Amino acid sequence: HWGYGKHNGPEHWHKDFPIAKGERQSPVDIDTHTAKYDPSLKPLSVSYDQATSLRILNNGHAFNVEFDDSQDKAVLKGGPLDGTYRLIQFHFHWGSLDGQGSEHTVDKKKYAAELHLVHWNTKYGDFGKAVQQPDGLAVLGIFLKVGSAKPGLQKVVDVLDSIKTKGKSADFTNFDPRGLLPESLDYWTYPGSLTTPPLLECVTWIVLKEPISVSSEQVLKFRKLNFNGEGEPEELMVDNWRPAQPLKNRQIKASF
Ligand SMILES: C[C@H]1Cc2ccccc2N1NC(=O)c1ccc(Cl)c(S(N)(=O)=O)c1
Ligand SMILES: [Hg+2]
Ligand SMILES: [Zn+2]
Repeated sequence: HWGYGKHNGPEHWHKDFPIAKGERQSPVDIDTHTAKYDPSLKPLSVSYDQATSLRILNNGHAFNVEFDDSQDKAVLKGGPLDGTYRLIQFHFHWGSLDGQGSEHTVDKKKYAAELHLVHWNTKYGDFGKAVQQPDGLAVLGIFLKVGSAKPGLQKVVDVLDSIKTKGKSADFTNFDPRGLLPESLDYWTYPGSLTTPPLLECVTWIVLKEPISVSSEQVLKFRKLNFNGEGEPEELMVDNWRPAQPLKNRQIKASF
């Protein structure tokens, strides 16, 4: 099944998942000079005060912090979005080297990594029904750069030990995702897709302009994770990122 290697990577996904070549695929290059400041766009509202994390899983491509999403607690609304969207999970995409890893790029610039907080549209009942809808998901993309430690990431950094290999999960309660946000909520927005298979075209993307900084030691630990399961030849979880895809007529809008 799919991966990020020479024989199962992004260039191979289209065969099992035809939509890999579809009309609204992610990620894309954000051409900052072509993106249009949109005044019809209400301010963003990120409300993570009640967010209830349950666990962190190595899924064989990334690790997911998962959230209790059967009540309205950690919610995204405002900006490009109509109604409310509930936080289901967060995860990252990173490189082997500081010079790559982000999925979205900004005037062709690849950041060291990118965080996705994944939210689903409440009017659709649950995650599984939302991903059948064109406005089913909202993902908040946040860029990572290597510099100072991000304090609010360190609790994730240290549990990674427990979930080195594919399949492993660990209890991960009381994590506050607010720690992971930059100061400014300025963003770009476009209609797009999951960046992994099934690659469903159900996402409103909201990519924040201001990266967070993480430390070199922080990113390094990310890179100690494994693509293989326990007992297998060791493939190191690096370069788990899809490259930029064709914009295709679509317009990216700036919130600023
Ligand atoms: C392990 C698989 C299986 C699965 C099931 C439900 C939700 C996410 C999810 N997975 N992982 C993802 O990384 C994922 C899910 C949704 C999205 Cl919107 C994205 S992403 N990369 O467009 O932000 C990733
Ligand atoms: Hg969809
Ligand atoms: Zn992602």
